[PDB]
Amino acid sequence: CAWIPAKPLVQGATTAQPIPGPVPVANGSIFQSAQPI
Amino acid sequence: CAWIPAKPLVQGATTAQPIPGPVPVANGSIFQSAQPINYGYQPLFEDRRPRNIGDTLTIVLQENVSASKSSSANASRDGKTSFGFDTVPRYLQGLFGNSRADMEASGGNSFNGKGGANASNTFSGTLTVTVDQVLANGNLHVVGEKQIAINQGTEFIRFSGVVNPRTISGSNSVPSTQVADARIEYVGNGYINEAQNMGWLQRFFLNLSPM
Amino acid sequence: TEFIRFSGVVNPRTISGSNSVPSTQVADARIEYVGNGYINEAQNMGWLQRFFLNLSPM
Amino acid sequence: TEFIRFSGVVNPRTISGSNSVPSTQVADARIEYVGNGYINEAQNMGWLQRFFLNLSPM
Amino acid sequence: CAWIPAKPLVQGATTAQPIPGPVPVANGSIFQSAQPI
Repeated sequence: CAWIPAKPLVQGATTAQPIPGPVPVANGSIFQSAQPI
Repeated sequence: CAWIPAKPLVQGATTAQPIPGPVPVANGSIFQSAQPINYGYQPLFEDRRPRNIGDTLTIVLQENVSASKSSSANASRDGKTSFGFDTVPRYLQGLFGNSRADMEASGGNSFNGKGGANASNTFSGTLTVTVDQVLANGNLHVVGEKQIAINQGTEFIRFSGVVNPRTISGSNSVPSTQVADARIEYVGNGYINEAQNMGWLQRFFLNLSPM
Repeated sequence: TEFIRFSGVVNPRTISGSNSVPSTQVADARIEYVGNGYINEAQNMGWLQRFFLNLSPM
Repeated sequence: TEFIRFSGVVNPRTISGSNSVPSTQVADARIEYVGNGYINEAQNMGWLQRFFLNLSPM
Repeated sequence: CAWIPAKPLVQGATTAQPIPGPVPVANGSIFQSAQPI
């Protein structure tokens, strides 16, 4: 009865790969902000 | 049964060979930096919070729920009646003589019902989760899993929810009661878990037996 | 279900600063405290007992 | 499942600074506290007992 | 008897997706207020 396939409570992926960030613009500044929310 | 090939919990290689470093450029400087990984604007006095997808956040699981209810009702009613003309006078022996009115009756009714229920649950632990979605209002959807294999089994602690960034403390930690859609799971496998499942026949009699 | 009913005549000068008046300052005080359900039905004498209470010689 | 229902008429000047008023300051107070499920079904008299409570002589 | 389908007490959805906010107007101000209630 413990061998019956079951759906977990937290479905899906339990990890997220950090997304690489945008390439800085060529404006002469060190501060570069990604697409602001 | 212990000779059956099995896949470990931490699959893959458990070691990494340091990669040799780039050959320094011939610019007349001692400081030489390998291909730099840029991470974007990082604040200096703002607390270390998860901001993007992939950032990690510590959840202090502390759940303590205890609900209860109880009720009762009762009723009772007792009655006795009696009349005895032990010595009937002669002028009244036609109305009360020969026990024509002598009576004795009794009655009783009782009822006592009661009921109640109670539920409780507790959880205490610490789990690091990862932000896998940033919502329109800035709230972070977080998911996480910890797997521990001790001796003869495997335990999985999974967590999921929505965390408001302003609830995260200075140590990048938030109690589990501040997560909106908290999904907390603590399961295991192996014969230790198989020993806590009711037998199919017992689990059928629990549902289909009359009493 | 329990019903608490009240009726009467209140003189305004007896009402305190908290808009309250004791029930002994109401002229035609009609106070009722009744209930229904089997709890109330258990406190009514049986018809035969209630008849013997009135018609039995002693 | 338990249901707690309330109804009545509240005078605004009785409401405290914390937006709260005791239930004894509500004019037509209708307070109900009921439940369902087998816990409630266990507190109802059996139909035959509820009939003998009303129709038995004593 | 526990397998009988039942309607929960809190029916409906138990979550709300934050709605994306209006696009700021081009008036030269940083303060932008959505349709005020």
